[PDB]
Order: sequence, then structure tokens, then C-alpha cells
Amino acid sequence: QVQLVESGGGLVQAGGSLRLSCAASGFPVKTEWMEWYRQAPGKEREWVAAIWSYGSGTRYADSVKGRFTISRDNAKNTVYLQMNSLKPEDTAVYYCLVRVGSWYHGQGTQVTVSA
Amino acid sequence: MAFNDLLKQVGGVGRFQLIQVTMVVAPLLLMASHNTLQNFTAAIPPHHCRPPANANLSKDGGLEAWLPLDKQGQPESCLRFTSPQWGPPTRVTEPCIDGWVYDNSTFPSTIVTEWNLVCSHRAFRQLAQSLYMVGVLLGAMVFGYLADRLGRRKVLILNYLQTAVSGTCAAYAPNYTVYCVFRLLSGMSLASIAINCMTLNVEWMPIHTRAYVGTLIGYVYSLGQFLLAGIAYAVPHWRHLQLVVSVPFFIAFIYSWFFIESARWYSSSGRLDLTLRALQRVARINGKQEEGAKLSIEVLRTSLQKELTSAMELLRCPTLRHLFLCLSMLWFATSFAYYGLVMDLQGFGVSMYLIQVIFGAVDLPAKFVCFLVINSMGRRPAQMASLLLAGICILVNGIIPKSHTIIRTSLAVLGKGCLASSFNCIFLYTGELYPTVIRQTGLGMGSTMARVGSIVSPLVSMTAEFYPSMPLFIFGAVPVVASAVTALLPETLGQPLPDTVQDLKSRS
Ligand SMILES: CCCN(CCC)S(=O)(=O)c1ccc(C(=O)O)cc1
Repeated sequence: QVQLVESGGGLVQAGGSLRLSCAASGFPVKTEWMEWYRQAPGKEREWVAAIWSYGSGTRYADSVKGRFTISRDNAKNTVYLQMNSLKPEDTAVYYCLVRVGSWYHGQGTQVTVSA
Repeated sequence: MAFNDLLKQVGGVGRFQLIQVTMVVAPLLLMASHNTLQNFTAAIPPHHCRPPANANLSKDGGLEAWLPLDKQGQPESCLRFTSPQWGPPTRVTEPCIDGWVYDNSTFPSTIVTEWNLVCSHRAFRQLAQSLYMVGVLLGAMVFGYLADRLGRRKVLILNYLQTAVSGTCAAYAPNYTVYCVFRLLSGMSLASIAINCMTLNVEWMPIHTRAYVGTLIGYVYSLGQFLLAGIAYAVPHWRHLQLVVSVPFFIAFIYSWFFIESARWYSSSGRLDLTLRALQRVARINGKQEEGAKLSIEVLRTSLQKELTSAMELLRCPTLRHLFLCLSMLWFATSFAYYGLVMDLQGFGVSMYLIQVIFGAVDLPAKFVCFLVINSMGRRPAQMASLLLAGICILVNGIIPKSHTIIRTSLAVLGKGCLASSFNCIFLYTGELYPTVIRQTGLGMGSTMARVGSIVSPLVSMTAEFYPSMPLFIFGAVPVVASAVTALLPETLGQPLPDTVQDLKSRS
């Protein structure tokens, strides 16, 4: 099958940087659509950023444009996601999919912004 | 002495010779309308999965927790999440089995909105056009042969009635297959009326009016496609617009009941009593009777006897088979590319009405340019030119990203204009190239293969899911090859106009 274990959950004060990565298998990091979505407590799971196949392009969110960075790594078949100047409302449970619509969904990683 | 002599005795410019032709060509406007119609009827508005009704649409997050975005930040076409949030305190994706939600921003309700022809089994939209064009070809064959067996007035009446009823019932069609069969019948009638218009008008007109007939039919075609532009700008609903473009055949049938049958067909049919009656009637309508009084049964009997006195031999002769194959392949490629170009305007960005009217505008200058080049430089070099510019237009439109709009639209406009010019050029060349023995059958074969290409055009365009623009790639690849083959064929700037199969090798 395909595994999508993600790690990087922790509590960091606002303005810090946290690197989040998902351990993928069964496919390359540049052969399929790759996106990471966030689900805040009481909010809806909204798309944040994505990485296409073969580095076709990079997209972000309207509230996240110029706020976070989405990167991939084909060596370990993982995508490293890091953000700078975390907003107080950025605290959410992050997750990763397998495509723009795919049968594989990540387990989920929760991060805390606090103050 | 021939029929042209007695016609010029009657005239050729009189009141009848204008009212009959203009009335008979009047429905060609709506013919062009119906041929293009699927473009304004089968538009696909932006759409997405309908969220399940069990879950709340307000407190649960809104219209974003169920519909993944696309590459451009738009909702997915035919896919949705099973759950809004997938938290542990199975399959996640799911097709829109709870229906789809469209938008009424520009197009209120089209066929794809009425029957949900998206994603899986989305090819039915192109299937409808392909089957309509299959009906066109079947009509142009079988109805043409039936008309040759029986006549022209009655066949025109049947075509009018069939077109009107088929259009109305297709407008009020409950199920998809019913609509497709109604389109089949509509094409069956429409191709027959289209060809029989030209054949009747060329039969009733003198020898020095064929160019007049051609330019008139081209002008009416362009004005009718402009008329569709206007009508689409008027009424957006598909049912109302379908009825608006279907009724004028129904009303025109009433005054169509007063057509005059082809006197030449009657003479070729072997009977001359009704022929003499027809000439007396047209003389009465033309207002002259003293000269037509001398017209007696023996008068035209002594006048029309020289002319009175198929495919197997077409394919048997090697040179004739070769040039027929080249000509028919040219017809196929030209018609196929033209309808592939004109049937698609979704990825043009601009409004449908504006692109349609500019398409209407470009045709007349293209006709002028083609006439000038054929009367000054020649017909063949203009032919391969027009195909080269059309092909390059199509490929560069395909490769250029969708973001560019003005350049894409102008380039498609130029491609369509030069393709219509190539259409006039190929018709003229085929008419002036074939020997007189098989000239009519050669025109028929060219038309049939052009209809075959037009038939396969929607089939090719259906494969847009494999790659978003490779239908455009094929549309632009076909007539480059067509120009390549047309680069080799005998040239007709010596005005030979062959009449016997033995003459073609003499010229070349
Ligand atoms: C130069 C006149 C050529 N004509 C043919 C007369 C029968 S036409 O009237 O312009 C015409 C009709 C129908 C179609 C089509 O359905 O593809 C295309 C062209």
C-alpha cells in the first residue's frame, strides 16, 4: 500500500519556524500531485499549499501567500513544509494528501501557535 | 439549341428568377445556425460536486470542506471528499453521486446542465454532434438519391417539414437518446435541403449565373452565422433559442408551398406536358406571354435531345483513381479541420457572442482575398497557402498557453477566415478540374468525404481528457498533410476544362 506518516507536531511561539514532513512511499515526490491541508479546531479543512508532479509549479493560499514555504524532497520521497512568522490563527492539525483528490490521506499532525 | 435558349427567351433576370432564388436560399441562414447550434447549446459552465444534503452547509464550514481545488484554484470537476474533516476522533474521495451544482452567471441552462454530462460519460456532448453530422451525411446521400428519383419540390417540402418538427421536438426532448435521435433526423433533413438548394438554383438559372449562385450562397451563409450570433445574444435559454431557430423553417414552409419545379428535371424525367405547363406558368409569372405562346410540345422536343442522348469506373482508372483520392482526401481534411476549429470556443476566454460575430466579420474579406488571388496568381498556390496558414494558426493556438487571449482569438479568426477561403478554392478547383462526364458525381463524392471528415471531427475532439489540447494538435496536423498532398496534382491555369477521360493525361 501507501504510507503517509507525517511528523513535526509541537508547540512553538509565534514568529518561529517549524519544518513539517510526510513520509510517503510507493510513488515519487515529482510524479504525482502533493498538497498539505490544515484543519483548525472548529474550522473547515482548507487547502494551504501544493506541489505538482515534476516541479510543474507551486501554489499557496490567499491567507498563506508569502507566509509559508512548501518544499519537496525526492531522495527520501518526502515533502518538507516550513513556515515563518506563524500567525496566532495558524494553529491547526496539518495533513497531507496523495494527489488533488486521492484515496490516500495522511494520519494528521497537530501544531500549536500559542502566543 | 438547348434549354438555355428557351430560358433566355423567357429571360433569366426577371421577377420570378429573383423571388424564387431569394426565397429558396432564405432558410440557409438558419441552416448555418443549426449547424453551429451545438456550440451555443452545449456550453459547459463551471461545475462541482453537490455537497451531500445530510451535512449542514453553514455551520460545518461552508462550500470549501467538500470540494478540492484545481490547479487554478477552482473547485474540482467531478470529485468530492466523503467527509469534511478526516479526524480519528475506507475511501476519502468520492464522485458526485448526489448530483452536481452549476452556475447561472452567464448560461442559465444548457444541455450539459440539464443532463449532467460531465467527467464520466462526458463524451455524450460530442456524441450528440457526431450523430447529428452522421444524420447530415445519411440525408445528403439517401435523400439526394430519392430526390433524383422523384423530384425537387416535394423533396424540399419534406425537408422543410422534417427540419421544423425535428427541431421543435428536439427542443422539447425528455431524454438524452431522444434528443440525439431528433438531431439525427434534423441533420438528415438539413443536409438534403442544403444540397438541393444549390442544385435547384443552378438548374433554374442560365449558364452565366453559377458564380452569382456561389457568391450568393456564401453571403447568405455568413449572414446567417451572424444571425446566430445575434440570436444567442438575444435569448440564452437552450429550449427557447432552439425553438427560435426551429420555427422559421416551419413558417417558411407555408410560402415554400409555392415553389416552381425544375423544368430541366421534368425534361430529363421524359415527360414534357408538365414541362410545358411549367414554362407557361413561369411566363405568366414573368409577365410575358406573346413569346411564350409559341412554346409547343414539339418546340422543346426539337430543342432538348442532344443532352438526353459511376464509381466503379471512377476507381478503375489508375490516374483517375489517384486524382479522385487526392481530391477527396483534401475535402475530408478541409471540412474536418474547419468543423474542429469552429466547434470549440470554450478555451477562448472572450465572450461567445463577440467571438462569434468577429468570426462572421472575417469571412467576407477572406472571400475577397481568395477571389483576388485565384483571379490574379492562381488557384492551386493559393490553396496550399491557405492550408499552410490555417495549419500554423491551429498549432500555434494549441501550444500557446490559455492565459493569452487577444492573440489566440485573433489567430483563430485568421485561421477560420483562411479556411473558408480554402473552402471556396477547393470547391472551385473541383468544379473546374473534373471531366464533364463525372463532374457532378465527383462533386458528390467530395461532399460525402467532407461530411465523413466533419463526422469524425467531434469524435477526435472527444479525446480531450488524454491531453487538454491534442485535439487541437490533430486539427492542425491534418491540413498540413493535406497541403503536402495537394502540392502534387495537375494545374488548371490553361483552362482546359476536360470532357473525356482521355484528356487528363494530355494536359499532364
Ligand atoms: C461554395 C458553396 C459550397 N456550399 C455547398 C452547397 C451544397 S455551402 O452552401 O456554402 C455549404 C453547405 C453545407 C456545409 C456543411 O454542412 O459543412 C458547408 C458548406
